[PDB]
Amino acid sequence: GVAQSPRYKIIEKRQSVAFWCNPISGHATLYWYQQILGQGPKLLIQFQNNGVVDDSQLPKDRFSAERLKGVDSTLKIQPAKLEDSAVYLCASSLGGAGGADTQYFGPGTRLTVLEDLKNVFPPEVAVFEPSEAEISHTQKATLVCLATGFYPDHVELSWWVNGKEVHSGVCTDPQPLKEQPALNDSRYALSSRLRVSATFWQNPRNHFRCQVQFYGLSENDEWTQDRAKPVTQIVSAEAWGRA
Amino acid sequence: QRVTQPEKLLSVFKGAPVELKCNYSYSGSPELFWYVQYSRQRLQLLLRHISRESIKGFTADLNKGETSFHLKKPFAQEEDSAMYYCALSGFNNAGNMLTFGGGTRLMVKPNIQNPDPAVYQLRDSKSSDKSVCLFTDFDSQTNVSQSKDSDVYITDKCVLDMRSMDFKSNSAVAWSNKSDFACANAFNNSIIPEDTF
Repeated sequence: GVAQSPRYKIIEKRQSVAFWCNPISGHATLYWYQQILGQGPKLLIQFQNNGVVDDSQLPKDRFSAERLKGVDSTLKIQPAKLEDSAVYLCASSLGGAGGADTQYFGPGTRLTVLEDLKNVFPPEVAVFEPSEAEISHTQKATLVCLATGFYPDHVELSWWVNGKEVHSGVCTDPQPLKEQPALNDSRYALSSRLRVSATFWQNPRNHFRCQVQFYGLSENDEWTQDRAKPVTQIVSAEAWGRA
Repeated sequence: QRVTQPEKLLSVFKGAPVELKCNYSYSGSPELFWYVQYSRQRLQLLLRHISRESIKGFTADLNKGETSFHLKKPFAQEEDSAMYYCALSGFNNAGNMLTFGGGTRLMVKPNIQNPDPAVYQLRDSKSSDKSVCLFTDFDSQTNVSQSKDSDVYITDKCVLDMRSMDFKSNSAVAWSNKSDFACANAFNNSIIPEDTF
């Protein structure tokens, strides 16, 4: 499929940022879209081979794009504003001389523009063991994972049982909540459940891990604060079966 | 050239009909599409107006008298939960491009075979005396209201599928730092009178 890099990016206002897109081999048309949260994609620029076909909606004071050899393309924002926080989607289509062909999308780049990179925190993760009352009443056992104190909302949570990721029996909140809702720098918390049979939990050989992938600052970001640099990283918590 | 999806959220019961509304404004003969994005997947084409084929059970009929292209399915499936985008193609707008509507999220609620609502207390696996309150096994009638107290956190309801067991259940989580916080009082929202504590 179409490739895009990076998947997540944090930048400070007035800094610059570049996004990369590799279209489907041989696709003559390439599109860049901005998608604001709760909206649909809106075209930024479209290429036919290495030529700009539509750039009317490009915010030209700060946005620009190139596709110099008619294949891969770079979009850059210089300088970035807070309002540029969005998903940046790349797509390609064959570009044949007919009608509107099917557009094939990349996975997107999530851009978060912040006032202060010192507001970036990784999550702390805790796993809570099933209730004895639940085990007795339902013959089922629910584990809960809490990821807390992270900013910005750049997390992927997964569950691992005996070292293998599992999907059955799991539900993760689609949205985080704000730990301090009357604050626009507020850190976030997120919950997930994993439910197994009571006998599976009761087996002391079974291992349960909640994993949270956080996407934070990059290697090349400056950091002079005392606490650890809030880089992209995995934070996990674990629990063992009990009888 | 505009595409309007008038509602951002449609929540339906499993097996109930789905209609995701899309209206367009366009001078001439329009080309219309639906695109879909499932959780963690790429945005992708679902269907076009030119074929009558049902795709994943969905159809959409271009109705020029109503300038509509509504996406419809008679029996909602849990697998249909996703983001849906209507789109319209514009001829020689520099090239040939798409305009997207603003999206609608479809959420398909499970039909809980035997509601057994209860609030359980779970203790941290690390030696802290942190705990969480788990409200679970309630009917899809129940709505979970957000916390009004600043230092009590309550998540929305969430459905898990124990497909090995052919079993689905709703749950929501509540926790707090306070001395005062108890699961008997965690959810002072509209909960079932048969709720097990």
